[PDB]
Amino acid sequence: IQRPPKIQVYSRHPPYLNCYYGFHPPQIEEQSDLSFSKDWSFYLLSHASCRVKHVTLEQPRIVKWDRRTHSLRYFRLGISEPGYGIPEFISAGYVDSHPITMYNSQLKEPRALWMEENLAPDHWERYTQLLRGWQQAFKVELKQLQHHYNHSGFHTYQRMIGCELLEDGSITGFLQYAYDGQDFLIFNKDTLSWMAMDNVADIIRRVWEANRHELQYQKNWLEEECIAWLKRFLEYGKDALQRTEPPKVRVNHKTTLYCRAYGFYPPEISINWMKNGEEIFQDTDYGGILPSGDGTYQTWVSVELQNGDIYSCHVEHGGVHMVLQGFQE
Amino acid sequence: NIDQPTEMTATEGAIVQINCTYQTSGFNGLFWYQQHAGEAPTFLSYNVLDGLEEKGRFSSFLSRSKGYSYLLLKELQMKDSASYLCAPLDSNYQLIWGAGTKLIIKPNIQNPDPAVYQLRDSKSSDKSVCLFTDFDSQTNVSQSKDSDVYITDKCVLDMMDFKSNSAVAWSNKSDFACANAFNNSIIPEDTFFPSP
Amino acid sequence: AGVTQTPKFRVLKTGQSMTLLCAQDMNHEYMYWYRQDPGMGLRLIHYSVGEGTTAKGEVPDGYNVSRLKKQNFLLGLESAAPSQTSVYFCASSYPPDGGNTIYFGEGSWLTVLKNVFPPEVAVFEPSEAEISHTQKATLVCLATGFYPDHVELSWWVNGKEVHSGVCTDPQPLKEQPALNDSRYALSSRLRVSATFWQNPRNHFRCQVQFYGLSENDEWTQDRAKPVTQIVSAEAWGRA
Repeated sequence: IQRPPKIQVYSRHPPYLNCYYGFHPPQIEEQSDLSFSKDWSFYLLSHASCRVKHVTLEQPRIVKWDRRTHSLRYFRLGISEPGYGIPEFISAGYVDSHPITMYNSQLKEPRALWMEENLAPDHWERYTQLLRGWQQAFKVELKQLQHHYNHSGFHTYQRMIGCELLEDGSITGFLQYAYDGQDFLIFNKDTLSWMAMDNVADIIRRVWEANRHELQYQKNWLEEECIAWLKRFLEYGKDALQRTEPPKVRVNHKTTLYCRAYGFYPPEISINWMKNGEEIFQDTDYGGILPSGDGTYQTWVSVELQNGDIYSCHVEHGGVHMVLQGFQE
Repeated sequence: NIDQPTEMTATEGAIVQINCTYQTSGFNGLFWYQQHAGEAPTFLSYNVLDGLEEKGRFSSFLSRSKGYSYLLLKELQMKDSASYLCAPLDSNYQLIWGAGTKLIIKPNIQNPDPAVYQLRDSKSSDKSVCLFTDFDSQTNVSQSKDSDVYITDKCVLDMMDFKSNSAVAWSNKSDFACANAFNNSIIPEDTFFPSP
Repeated sequence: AGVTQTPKFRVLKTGQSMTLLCAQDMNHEYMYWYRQDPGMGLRLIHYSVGEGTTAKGEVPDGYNVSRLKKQNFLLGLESAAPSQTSVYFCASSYPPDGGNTIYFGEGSWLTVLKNVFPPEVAVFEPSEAEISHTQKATLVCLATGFYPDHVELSWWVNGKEVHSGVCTDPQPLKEQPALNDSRYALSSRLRVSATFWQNPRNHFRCQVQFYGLSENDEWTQDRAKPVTQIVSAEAWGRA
């Protein structure tokens, strides 16, 4: 399937400009590295109006600027031959949605400061090798798929493996594959079985369940090996990952009332508009969670508009409930 | 580091167990391999989760917490005599090979008739030889205290048969005789030695 | 299919450059080369993730490695040393994302030229006492004084190779275990029914395949050039 891009334009802190998701295929026009989300979509951050050209857009869309559970994920992005201008294979790792490892020039490269300083150069040399074997193995699985779906040309193959440690200490793990951005194969480590929603995917399911020693191995890695890696990195990034920075709330009007919150970490946050003094469920925009560029984050909530009514902005970060009074007669 | 017995010895038809203890950074699996004398190692079993794995007469067990694994060989045959290599899969995917456990399968003799014989010939050679044959697994034959006299037991049978244990002694020396050749070897009752 | 590794034996004077082939019909990415020594597990010299890319393994001073195709993995030592005497194994498998078993090549014996000698083979006829006692007859073959150790012994009865009744040593011993330059010896036993032996029409033969120097190897020595040869000994049945 193809997903039309969502666009938002905003500044790093109130007066750097950010053009910031949810799109597929990866074809899109400083710029950050290509990133992947849990739903197989991609997201980019371009920082200094904004023009975005995509396959789901006939005319290019224009937007102007006018004013605690921890996880470890690993993504693979495959691109059927030829290159189409994009690297055919890209693998990227994430802990708490923080970029760490980045392979495409075939090198094992860190994306964080605490990643490289805590790891000896032998570590990167060993995994840059693994990745080359993984790149080639991914290409072969791609060709095999195109022959199974009986079509050629541009197609994307995606892999996501990861685990997460709950605040209480409970753990889960997952392995999923996606063809052209749609869920393809889903692995359940409890029953050691693959789930297929497609007649074509069912073929690979019968091949992948035919190998028990692979299935048994995948259970171990998620449950045991992954978590150990997770906790190793957390101790490494104890500085940046365990910090808490408070949001700075700004309110504005243009009818519509805007509520901005700048530079807060962790990304877990809740914002809603209030009227005497209840939360308004109507004529409201979510805004989502956006990257600031500092490693911090910012979001926004708007409401379109009797007399003497009090409109105020509720924000809970550290909880720590914050309220700002925006408007009244 | 990885540790397994250097050598083991059992009788044909019996059941043996080869232990393996390993300490690595992480654990990505454990492999058991069979390597015959002067041959390439071949795959036997593979284990990841804690538990047992049975394939035919062969069975493999693994405990991740303890870092322990044994290889259970039932109904031992003569072809089972080889080295059995244990190697786990580390954390990074490098593979760490430990020096295997050499298993020697002694044949099962139902009606043992141990004796030492004196061979004829060679006429193509100037050395004389002695044959110790038909002895059970309870019989031990070791090297000779003589330097000029060579003795070789532990002959490996080929792959029905006329199979029985045997040991060969030979030398150039004139003092050599089939009576004093196998002296100081562990010997049961009723086993024949020639006097002259 | 399978993995093919050539050669299986070689004798070198120190300083010689020689190469070892390894080939997969099996269409894998990964290729390994190993060096197995007595009392020690396998040690990896070099590994290749995919075609064109290789990396240093555990122990690779002597060895430089290249990857032609996906199918071929070459080993090489340009300058030979006595410390390089070992039993090499080539090996190709899917990536270790597992459990992905590793497939092994049939091996290559290497050692490491005046100390090179072919075996002396001799057979010894069964004892008369053994025949009238156990109603069986046992022949004994002795292959002695050969260096280096590369030998394949098989028994031959009336022109056809026999197996049942053959007890051969696993590997050869040394004739002067005190000395390090010592040659090797090997024994073998063929056993057959009393009647089968007492028949003079039966031809028994001991065959030792030796692997020595090659055709182009320089030989200025006065003695016979110790090349790859089959040295044998025969014995006729006796009534």
